[PDB]
Amino acid sequence: DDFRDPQRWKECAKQGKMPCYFDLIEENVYLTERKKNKSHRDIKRMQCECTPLSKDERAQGEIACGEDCLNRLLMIECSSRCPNGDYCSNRRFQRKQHADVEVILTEKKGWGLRAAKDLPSNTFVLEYCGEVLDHKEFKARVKEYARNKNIHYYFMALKNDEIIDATQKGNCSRFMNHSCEPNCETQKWTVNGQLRVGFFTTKLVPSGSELTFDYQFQRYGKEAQKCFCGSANCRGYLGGENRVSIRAAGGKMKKERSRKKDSV
DNA sequence: CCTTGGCGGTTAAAACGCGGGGGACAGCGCGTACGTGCGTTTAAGCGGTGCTAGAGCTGTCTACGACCAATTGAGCGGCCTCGGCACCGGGATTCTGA
Repeated sequence: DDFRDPQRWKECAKQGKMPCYFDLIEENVYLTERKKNKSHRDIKRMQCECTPLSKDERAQGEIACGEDCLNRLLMIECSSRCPNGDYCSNRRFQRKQHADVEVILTEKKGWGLRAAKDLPSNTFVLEYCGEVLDHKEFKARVKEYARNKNIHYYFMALKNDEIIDATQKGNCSRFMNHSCEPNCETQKWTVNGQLRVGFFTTKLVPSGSELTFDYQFQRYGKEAQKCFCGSANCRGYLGGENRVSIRAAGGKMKKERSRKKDSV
């Protein structure tokens, strides 16, 4: 049903059976990246405190860096300098250990995902990957794109000044829907000094059940949208009722201390 | 000189049982204090240029302490001396508990 092939095919827009109208994407890309960060001055290395054995697996064998590691509890994946080396299990964004996903049609609200097999809680599913914008381009491209009459906006605010677009290029995590009864959620992990957004499960999801995540509600123009799930209390509407501004939607830029002019 | 050791008697003391009240403990609903997040503002550090107070390094020389002889009286001790205080008793007053 997914069938990732590099040849472009005859499916217009819905991307349900032919995924090669747009392009896919690996770990995200940047535009104006400069060397002003906490990367390699104080977060050079954050090594866990573990005294392993690593010579007894498959018999009296505890998995390395489980839920007692200092980094997993604080949402940090280990580096290559781990005392376990190539047996540590924290590095899940680097070894690309994913979950079995599939994209078919469930409801007329749109496309989504349904679980293939059983999946336990606190299990990683997919990484949100896209194109990283910057301060000036967001408020221009959004008003340039609102006049194109599109339904889906693939914008996610990483920080108060960073918004990731998953429209031109997107992985399999772009189809996941919204519901007022969430069973998956989003977490902010720190890998190699850079912040990444991942998807974790919360319960024991049966084989053949929905996998959606809760939106932190937001609206951007004058119109409103509504959800079609209706689990038991569903808030009716994507984005709620309350209106917020262009800057509040994106997070309003950390103003370069120039001038006042930019606020006006 | 006084420490370790010994036998012996007195009775203050520690250990043992019991009743049952004191409080240590798990559990719950609730209110808001402190957090994650985030725009705007203050002023913390840089570096550059400049002045100079005050630390630092040469020279004097006499005020000050160490040392020495002779003198002798102040402080440590031995020995009686005697009264401030504990000990014991009869009694009135405080305080706790049901």
